[PDB]
Amino acid sequence: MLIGDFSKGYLFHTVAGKHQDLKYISPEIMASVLNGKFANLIKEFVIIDCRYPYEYEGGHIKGAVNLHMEEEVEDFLLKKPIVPTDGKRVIVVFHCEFSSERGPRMCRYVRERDRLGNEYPKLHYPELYVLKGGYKEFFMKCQSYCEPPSYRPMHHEDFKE
Repeated sequence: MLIGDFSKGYLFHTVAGKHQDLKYISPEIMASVLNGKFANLIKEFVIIDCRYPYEYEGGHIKGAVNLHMEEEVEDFLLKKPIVPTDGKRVIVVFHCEFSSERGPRMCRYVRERDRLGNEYPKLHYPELYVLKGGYKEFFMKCQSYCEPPSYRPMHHEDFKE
């Protein structure tokens, strides 16, 4: 279908994901954008890494911004909008650990807040995607696009005994 403001269709190809109401992209598509594939069509490409700052610091997609809390997302994306829209696309990609729950949640959060502060169907961020597989998959497949080229996951409790 079309993007959030119904003015055009999605630029990237999408893969099926858990939440059928959202658009997912694979690490291959993600890597191609980073290779500059759509440089001429995109005004701003925002990659929102929702992981804990410590994970993010240990290795994140190059150019990604760490916005772990809804309040940070509010301040970052939603507080400073508009900019020279110029007819080119503004795209935001969201991901977390394995892009399950926090990623999709933040994505829906940005849309709702955007909707609220606008007259239907205008949006400052009419095109949003969730990176399928999160940073884990992307790292294993596209380590060279990560900064630093490392992966530092959080610890989990082995206590369940």
